[PDB]
Amino acid sequence: EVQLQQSGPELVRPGASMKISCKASGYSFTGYTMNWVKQSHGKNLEWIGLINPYNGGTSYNQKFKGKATLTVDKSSSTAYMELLSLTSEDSAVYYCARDGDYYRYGRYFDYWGQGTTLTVSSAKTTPPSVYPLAPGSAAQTNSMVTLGCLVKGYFPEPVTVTWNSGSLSSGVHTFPAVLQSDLYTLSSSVTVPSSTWPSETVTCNVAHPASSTKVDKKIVPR
Amino acid sequence: EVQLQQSGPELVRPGASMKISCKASGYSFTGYTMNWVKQSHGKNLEWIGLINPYNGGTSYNQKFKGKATLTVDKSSSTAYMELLSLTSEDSAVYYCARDGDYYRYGRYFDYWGQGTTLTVSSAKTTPPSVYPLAPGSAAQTNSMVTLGCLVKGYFPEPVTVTWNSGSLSSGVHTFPAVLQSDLYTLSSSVTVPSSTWPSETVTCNVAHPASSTKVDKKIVPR
Amino acid sequence: QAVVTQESALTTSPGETVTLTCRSSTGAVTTINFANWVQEKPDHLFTGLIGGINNRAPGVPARFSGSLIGDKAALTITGAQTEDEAIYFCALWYSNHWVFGGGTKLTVLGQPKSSPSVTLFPPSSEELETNKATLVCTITDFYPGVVTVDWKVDGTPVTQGMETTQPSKQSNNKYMASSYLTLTARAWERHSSYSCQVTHEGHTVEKSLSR
Amino acid sequence: QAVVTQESALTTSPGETVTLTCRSSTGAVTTINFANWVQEKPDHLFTGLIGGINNRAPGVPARFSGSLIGDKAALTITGAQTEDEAIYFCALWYSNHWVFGGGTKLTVLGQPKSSPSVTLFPPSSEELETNKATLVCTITDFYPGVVTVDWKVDGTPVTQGMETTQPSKQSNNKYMASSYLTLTARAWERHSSYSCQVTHEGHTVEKSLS
Amino acid sequence: SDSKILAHLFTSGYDFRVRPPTDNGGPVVVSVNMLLRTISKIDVVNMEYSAQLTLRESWIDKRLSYGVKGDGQPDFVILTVGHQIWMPDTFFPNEKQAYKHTIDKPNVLIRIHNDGTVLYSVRISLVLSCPMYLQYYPMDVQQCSIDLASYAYTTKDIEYLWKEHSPLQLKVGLSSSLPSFQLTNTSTTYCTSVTNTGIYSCLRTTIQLKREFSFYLLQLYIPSCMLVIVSWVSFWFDRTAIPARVTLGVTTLLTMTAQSA
Amino acid sequence: PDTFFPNEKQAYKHTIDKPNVLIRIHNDGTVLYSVRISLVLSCPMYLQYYPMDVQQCSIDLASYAYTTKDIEYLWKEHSPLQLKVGLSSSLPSFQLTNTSTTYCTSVTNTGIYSCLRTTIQLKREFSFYLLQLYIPSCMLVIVSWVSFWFDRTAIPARVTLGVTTLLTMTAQSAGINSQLPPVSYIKAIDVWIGACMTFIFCALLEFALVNHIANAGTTEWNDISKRVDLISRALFPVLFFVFNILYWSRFGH
Amino acid sequence: SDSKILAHLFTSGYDFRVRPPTDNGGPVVVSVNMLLRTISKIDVVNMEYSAQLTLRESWIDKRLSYGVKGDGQPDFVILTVGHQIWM
Ligand SMILES: *[C@@H]1O[C@H](CO)[C@@H](O)[C@H](O)[C@H]1NC(C)=O
Ligand SMILES: *[C@@H]1O[C@H](CO)[C@@H](O)[C@H](O)[C@H]1NC(C)=O
Ligand SMILES: [Cl-]
Repeated sequence: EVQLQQSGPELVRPGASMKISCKASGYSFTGYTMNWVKQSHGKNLEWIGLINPYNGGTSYNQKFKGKATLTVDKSSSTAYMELLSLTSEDSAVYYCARDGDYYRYGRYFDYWGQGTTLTVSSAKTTPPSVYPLAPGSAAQTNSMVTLGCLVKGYFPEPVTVTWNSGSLSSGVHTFPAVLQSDLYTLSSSVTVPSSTWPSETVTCNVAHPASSTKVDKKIVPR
Repeated sequence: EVQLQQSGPELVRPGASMKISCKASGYSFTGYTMNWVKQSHGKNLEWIGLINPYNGGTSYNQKFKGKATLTVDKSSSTAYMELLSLTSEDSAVYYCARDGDYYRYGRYFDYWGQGTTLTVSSAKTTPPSVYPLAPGSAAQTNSMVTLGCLVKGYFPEPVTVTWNSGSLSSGVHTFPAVLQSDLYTLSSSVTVPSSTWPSETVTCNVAHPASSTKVDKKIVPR
Repeated sequence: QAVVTQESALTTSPGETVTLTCRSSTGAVTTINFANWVQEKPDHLFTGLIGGINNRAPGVPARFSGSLIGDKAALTITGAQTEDEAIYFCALWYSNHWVFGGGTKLTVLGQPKSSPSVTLFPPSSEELETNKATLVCTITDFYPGVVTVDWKVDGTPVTQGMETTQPSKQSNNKYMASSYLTLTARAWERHSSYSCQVTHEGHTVEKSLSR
Repeated sequence: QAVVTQESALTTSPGETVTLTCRSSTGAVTTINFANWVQEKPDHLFTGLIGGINNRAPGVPARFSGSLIGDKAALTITGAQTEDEAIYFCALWYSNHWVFGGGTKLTVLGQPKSSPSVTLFPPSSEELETNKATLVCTITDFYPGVVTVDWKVDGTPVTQGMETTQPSKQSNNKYMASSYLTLTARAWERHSSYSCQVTHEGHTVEKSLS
Repeated sequence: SDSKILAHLFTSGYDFRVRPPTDNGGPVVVSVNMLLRTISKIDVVNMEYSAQLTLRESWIDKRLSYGVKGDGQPDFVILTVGHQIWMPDTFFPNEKQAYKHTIDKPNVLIRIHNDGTVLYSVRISLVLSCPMYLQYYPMDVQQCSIDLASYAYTTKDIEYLWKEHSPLQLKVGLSSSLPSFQLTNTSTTYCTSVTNTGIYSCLRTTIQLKREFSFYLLQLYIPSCMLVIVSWVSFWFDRTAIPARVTLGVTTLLTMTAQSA
Repeated sequence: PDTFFPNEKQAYKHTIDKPNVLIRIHNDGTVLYSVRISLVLSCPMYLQYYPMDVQQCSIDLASYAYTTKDIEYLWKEHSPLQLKVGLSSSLPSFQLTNTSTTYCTSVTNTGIYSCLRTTIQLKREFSFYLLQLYIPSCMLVIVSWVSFWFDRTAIPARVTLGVTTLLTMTAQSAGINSQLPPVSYIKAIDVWIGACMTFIFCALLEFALVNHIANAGTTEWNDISKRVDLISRALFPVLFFVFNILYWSRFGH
Repeated sequence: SDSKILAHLFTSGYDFRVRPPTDNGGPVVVSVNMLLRTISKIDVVNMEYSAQLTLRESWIDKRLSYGVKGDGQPDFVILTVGHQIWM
């Protein structure tokens, strides 16, 4: 089988510049041209450029002329992509996709890498502010209740949210982080029998290894 | 010996389109180019197009530009002619005629097919109307009495007319049909001794396979 | 754009020599016209005879021979046979084109010339109820297969309402044809006399009736 | 310069046949557009399917087949499987470069459709002293994962100030999402009542709050 | 008539130096048909073979459009001398030597259809490079190709496509034309590659050549096998029969030497 | 006329001093056009019957652009093809047997084009290949047989004939080879060489078998040796006569 | 577009027979790239070999400069027939 292992995830500040790697294996490297695809949240897949390992020839997208630079080391069978003058717009996941034909451009995608997540933002390391999310003015209780825990304003990702130090391991919902400008944020849910609360204390455990912060939050609803 | 078997006769309605085949045998099919000739009643023999089985190249009459399309399947050794936008004018018999020279256009007709009768009429299936015909009053005897049937207004051909369920097979004459207002009309005649009429009753048997009808008619003198 | 003209029909005896011609309307028939001659046997049988530059179809008898007599193409049969009795079509090659002619109906006498047996039939009483009258003129047992049918009503030839079949060969090598006269039933009542006139080999057979 | 349009999302059952289309804004998708189809499994997995003139990636099942139905590119799956459930992107070659489409979220039902359980949550007073208001509307256990979300807070129409996360695959293969609200502290007291409605499978469900 | 039409086309501001217009700014699509007449002079030493062929190109130039389907004008007009139209700067990447035929009139044909479709036909004599490998002599197989692409115009301006119906047409007796080889299959594929100057569209017709095994069988393998077998029957002869074993041994070896030469 | 040569691989006009073209314009408007041309035409040849073969080479002639609607080619009515005085003898390898002028008008994808074809028929000079190869090999096989009629005890007699005959046979084969062009398919000349090579080889091997069984000195075997010699005097001439019938009836066409 | 530019270059007094201008009167610097396609017909008797190759030369001719980088004009223009430049 073949593989396209890329570099690990990176975190940089605006103005700086880094380079993503993509080590090829399982085939004759100089025979297949490599594509590079950018996957951002706000915009769809933005194809960058391609490069022939043999020729060394490159052809970039007009949108990214100067933004990206494709090089290649035949000895280690690796393709490189350097991104210059990084801004907040360049925050995305970058893939390297192989062309399918042998020593000729067939214009079709073959194998892809696992992807490299590049996050660039001029925000500092910020501990999470945890606030107990709870039901208010509930009409009725019918043998079920849902409890929340809003983890608002932290950087960088991620956070490990558990309930009662890992005691509650069933029906625990953890939503993907949706971020405001300069601040990352997510919340969580949980499913328990209705009687065990607030007769029994539930606790939202939030840990932020980026700031070594481990805060437990009780729930106090009327 | 060689043979050029074409498709069986077809019957379609105006606006439609069908395709005639012409299976070759007894020679190297790709070596001789095929012609197509249209034989209508109103007009003389009209040459349609020619096609080279090897090249696939075609040459049409200006009269049939778009009306006809010559194709060829080398594997089954068969030439095809597709007729588009069929009208009442395209009702004729179509032949495929082989050119005589080996891998070159010799401009001379070699072998012909058995012919393919294409009938294109907007008429619906109509049952025959049989009328008896007998010699008028006076002017009697002379030669032996000649009788007959008149099959008027039917569609489509053919109709089989026998006499007394096929007992009288002498003097039997079946004239070719004539279509008026899209309905075919045919008459058949027989000759019998004048001494055996009208003492002995003879009856014409008229059958129409498409109409599934079999009408008998007894001839009575005026 | 261009019309090819042949003789109507020709008659010859076995063993003799007959020549069929093929005239072009654009002028003299040159060698770039590639005169083709096609024979049509009855029951829609066709086979090529002589074609293109100087080519002959496989199996074509030696008695068949082509030439360019005068300013038109010619198909000469030296030593005619009984089976040589058919319809012969000539085709001429115009640049990017083919044009067939009217065709010549060649008759090789295999039996003595016979006069046509003509019988005319009046409209049936059942048919008159449909406001349509149809006269039928049957032409049987004549040879060669060339006839000219004319209709006359009250001493006048009718130009409209008539049609005659093409002469088809019988079982006894003679030919047969039929002719119809279509009229309205009310028209059949007013005209006292009707006549069917048939012409074969310069002679005329007449059949009439009056109702 | 050119926009490639795909279907939002499509649903199909195992064994049946589904066709994903890919429309061009410049006109009909010709052969010089070199229609490419890319499959995206969850967890950022990308497999190649059909490309260029008539090319196929190694190991691509026979059920996958490309065509040019109408004036747009087509990806037809004849005999759908459970593992064919992913996001399918179409890429077209306009002149010198490629342009991807919105991507179609094909769902192959391995389990019957589930109605979403939605409950809205009032903002805690702990964060209200920061003059910030964040109302969270959680949506759990719905199948498939296509959920629209509208809010009727204060006046019935809403314009802006809302963010919603994509459906996340749970352990029980049912999908889950949430929708937040961005307001000031002044909005909480002034606005009358609350409403967080979500529409799934054509079925709308609303919740109340005061 | 025809001469009057050609005049009307080139009286307007027309520039053969300018690429034909496209409906959406896309590339000019050139449909290519290829006719192979002869394959000759296959050389394994210089890695080349000579091939004579007829090239047929087709593209759309709306500037040359002079008519509709239902008009009294001829569908297509043959371009006369003294008038240049834009033509693809097509060439043969793997050609080492190539000539056009100029005896009497040069062997080119250009047709301008009414809708603006141009048909370009030309006879060309090529001497193409074909790297061959003889490790499996003589039971080997060779594949020779004819690459075709544009030289100056990149993928944004010109795009080559094999004709939909019968892209490659061999001559009547081509398979028998080769003395040494027998071609089993011909194939038409694409060889578009990315270079340092840009991305150039390219076509590649490939012919596969197999060598005649039957000769070598009856000329080398069969006689040598029998020769080795004959050398064995000296073992079954007695030692005292010196003239028998000495003759067979030497005779067999001498004959084998002659075979190798 | 935009005339050219369809099967021409290479072609030149002669331009020494003034170019070698001639155009005459008659009063009626008839044009006479004359030109000297040097062609190198393709002519696929087949050597299955080497050297008793016959080759036919052609000169196709047609228009390139103009279809049948514009131009039509026709051979002149009187003497369409004219050979030079000593053309048939000009060829070292072949002898020209027939010349023909025919039409090769064909229908192509671009249209129907009128075409002419001059054809020459080539017979190879068989007298040399007959007498310089067939005759000595025939005599060589005959000489090899008389060793059967020789006694077993005459080792110098039978050994010499067997080896000498084979050595001469190889030399003849080598001489024929240079003349013979290298071709991958089997020729008639290869069959008749390999056969004669075998017959002479078997005649020598026969001696080895005879000398072996005789040497073992016991009369059952002593006398058997002669029996082998007796049947060889009949078997070989018959087998060779059978071969010639099969050979010449196969390559007699 | 391109044809619009090429004309403008050769409307001014231009001479392909004249060496391109230099900032300091120095020589014209030609950058050379070489692509070898085939090596064949190596001859040891005649001390020669046949080689087919693609030659790429590059120099700067300020006379042919038709634009600044930040304009709506294409980075490069393909030279059409009928226009000679110093080479
Ligand atoms: C040509 O023949 C080869 C060998 O049989 C085969 O692999 C190839 O697929 C063939 N070409 C095509 C396009 O069918
Ligand atoms: C001339 O050669 C041709 C070859 O086809 C042959 O048909 C013809 O009979 C020969 N003429 C004669 C009689 O030598
Ligand atoms: Cl030696």
